[PDB]
Amino acid sequence: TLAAGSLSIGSL
Amino acid sequence: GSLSIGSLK
Amino acid sequence: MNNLYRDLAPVTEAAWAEIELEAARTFKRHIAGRRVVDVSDPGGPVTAAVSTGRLIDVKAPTNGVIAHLRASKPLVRLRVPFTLSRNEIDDVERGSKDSDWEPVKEAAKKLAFVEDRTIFEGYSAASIEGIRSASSNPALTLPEDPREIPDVISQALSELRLAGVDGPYSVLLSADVYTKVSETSDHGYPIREHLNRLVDGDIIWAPAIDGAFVLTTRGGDFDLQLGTDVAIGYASHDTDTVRLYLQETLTFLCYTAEASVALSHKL
Amino acid sequence: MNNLYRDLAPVTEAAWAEIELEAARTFKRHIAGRRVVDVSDPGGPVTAAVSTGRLIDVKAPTNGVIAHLRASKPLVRLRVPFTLSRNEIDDVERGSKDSDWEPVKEAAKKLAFVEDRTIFEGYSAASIEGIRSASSNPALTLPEDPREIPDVISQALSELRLAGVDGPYSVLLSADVYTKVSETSDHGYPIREHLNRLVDGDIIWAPAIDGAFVLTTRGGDFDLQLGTDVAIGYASHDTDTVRLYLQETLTFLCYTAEASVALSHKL
Amino acid sequence: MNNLYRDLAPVTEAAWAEIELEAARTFKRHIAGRRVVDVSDPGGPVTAAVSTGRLIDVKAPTNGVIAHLRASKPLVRLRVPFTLSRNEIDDVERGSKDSDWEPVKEAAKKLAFVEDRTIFEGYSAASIEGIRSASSNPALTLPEDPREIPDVISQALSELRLAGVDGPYSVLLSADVYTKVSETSDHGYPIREHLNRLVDGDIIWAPAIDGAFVLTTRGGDFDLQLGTDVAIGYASHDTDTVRLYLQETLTFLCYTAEASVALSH
Ligand code: NI
Ligand code: NI
Ligand code: NI
Ligand code: NI
Ligand code: NI
Ligand code: NI
Repeated sequence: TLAAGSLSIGSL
Repeated sequence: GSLSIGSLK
Repeated sequence: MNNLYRDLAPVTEAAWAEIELEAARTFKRHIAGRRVVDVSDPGGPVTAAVSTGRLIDVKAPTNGVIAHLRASKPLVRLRVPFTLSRNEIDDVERGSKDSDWEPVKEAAKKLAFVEDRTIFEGYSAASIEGIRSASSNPALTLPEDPREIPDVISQALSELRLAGVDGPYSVLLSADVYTKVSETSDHGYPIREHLNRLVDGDIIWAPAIDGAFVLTTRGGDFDLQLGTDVAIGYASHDTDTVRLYLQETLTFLCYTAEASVALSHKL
Repeated sequence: MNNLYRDLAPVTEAAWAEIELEAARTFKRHIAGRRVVDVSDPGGPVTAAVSTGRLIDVKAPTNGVIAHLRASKPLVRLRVPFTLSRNEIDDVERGSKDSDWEPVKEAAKKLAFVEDRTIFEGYSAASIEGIRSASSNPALTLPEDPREIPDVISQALSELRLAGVDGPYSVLLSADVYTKVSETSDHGYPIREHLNRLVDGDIIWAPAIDGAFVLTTRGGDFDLQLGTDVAIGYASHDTDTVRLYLQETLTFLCYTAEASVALSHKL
Repeated sequence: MNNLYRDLAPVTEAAWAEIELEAARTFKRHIAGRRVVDVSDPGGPVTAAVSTGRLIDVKAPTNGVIAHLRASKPLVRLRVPFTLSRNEIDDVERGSKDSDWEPVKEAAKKLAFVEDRTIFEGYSAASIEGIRSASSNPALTLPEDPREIPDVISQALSELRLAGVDGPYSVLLSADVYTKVSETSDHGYPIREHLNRLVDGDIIWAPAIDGAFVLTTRGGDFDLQLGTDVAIGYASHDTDTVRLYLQETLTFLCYTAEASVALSH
């Protein structure tokens, strides 16, 4: 929230 | 030495 | 701040949480390659190429010098913009849970489809060969009778085993083929139960691709090199709308040709 | 071992020491850019490109997606082979101090000249623009009267100062121009003493280049990105000769156009 | 925030660092007065005038009252706008070291030149006379033969010594005169070595001024009163460009007329 913002999906 | 090395100055 | 400039967007902390949650779970539902390929750690915004280790002959500078260029696979930055209503954003802090995040879901669906299409079908403009194009194993045709799908999957598995490829085998099905396998029953026996006994790995819902793929998940064959994973950035805004985007910088590399078997419908 | 395969070469440990010492001091004598540019630490044999941080327009995968390729500067591998007599190699262990290392010295002179020519004059085959080509400052012509060299150096220095460029300024002279400055005396007063009072940096002997250069050594303007520094590798051998080589993997980048002033002769 | 509104500019932390570094060193390269004048500590954004301590006759309020206005030199705010490409700004975070900061350097050169010409040539609109106009010592002419420059410097130095002026003497040369001194050699002997042996201070590269100046650096004669030193502020931006500016609030005061000697062509 109001920062970087990488949803960090990565390997699922 | 060894072959050569950068940053000579 | 960074290149996303999220701090400049008129978006509440509460709205940011819901927007990020929706994009995350929507992307996870439509994506299906990140479940079989090796997804690397984000290398950072500075990452721009992946060394392929090969040399490229180039004109020597003078006589007596043997010159070669180091080969590298470039990263592509994918950016899917979308526009949100500022009324829907401001409603979140006031307690609204029915805010219109459809632009977020469509951007997530579009970015997820572009990524899987790049992994499996290719992206020639970014020098990314697809898994289907690089598969050295004989491609197969999906049967007209869906009750014969276990037959074509069994022959695909044997192609992998006969190529010295090991590891847990997984099967990625398109949206239409996945729905057919789930509903089809040969004399009442569901054919998906037959497939689950044939696949030691998983049967993955892959709506972005077409046809089917049978590959190995042993690791080291399919490499999704991430420079920057999917994130939400800010572009511009007025008194009524905000223009955001999903951004991602990556490349795909296929190291083992015989590690996959492609399947398509009869044309 | 490594890609150099040094352990397979029929070269005594004593001979290796003499070969490595000679190549090291010979390369340092002919080299001059590594004394004014920023030479990085060796990134390793995997290094294949240097990110320039810039984006390149590329065809989008589908509508609604904005795709860009990540620009990067490729590394070039320079490899200068040479052949040694096995009698000269075996003489080292027997107490010989006059073994013929001239092929070693010639390879060092060649690799040093290729590198400095790449930094200052360019290497289009490796996408490396020279400092002379990138110099946005007005180039100057060396006078016919060597006693007027302080005039052209003074104007070159003022061009750097008028461009907002700071830092200790250094002057690189070609082999012919350096010899001229060392011998020329205006009414008995040596012109090199005049130049030494004008240059806060150093007057560098640069035999590989032609003409002269006046640049700043403040740092951050000229970047010699090393992937693999100079090394001696083994290629092949018979009962009479050994084929070795001087190898180096690098690229050059010029970040500040106004940070240099190029000088040349007239035709 | 402050009046700069830097937090509102779409500029990454990495880009801000390179932009500030480039503006700082470029301004320092073109500046040449702050090396001979007394530069004060920044008094703050509230600073608006410098007390000259003198009184001004003014109409009395009533009979029996003697009224005087307190004279003071006002501060002037110099603001040099420039525009940067957002592609060049966003390239920094991606690893770019060749981003186009030429608008930054051009604004730095312009602001530096305005300051030096204000100190040495004057700025009548801001009640700033300048060193050249206030110099009570006899002005000199630079010779046509550059080998005669030591003659005119020796006379300028003698004028300062004959005026009771002490302190390390320094010589500020324009871009053309500085290049001439660096290249000219009388019978091979460089004239700069002759000048360095006459100047106990320094010979300063002053590209903004025209001609030359020989002054003292003892202190207390030339005062550059800073209210706000050079800073980078944010004005506006779109999807392609950001319009920034170099800002400075200062005034100059010359307290000793005989402390300088001006030279021209
Ligand atoms: Ni070749
Ligand atoms: Ni509620
Ligand atoms: Ni000459
Ligand atoms: Ni051989
Ligand atoms: Ni009165
Ligand atoms: Ni007043």
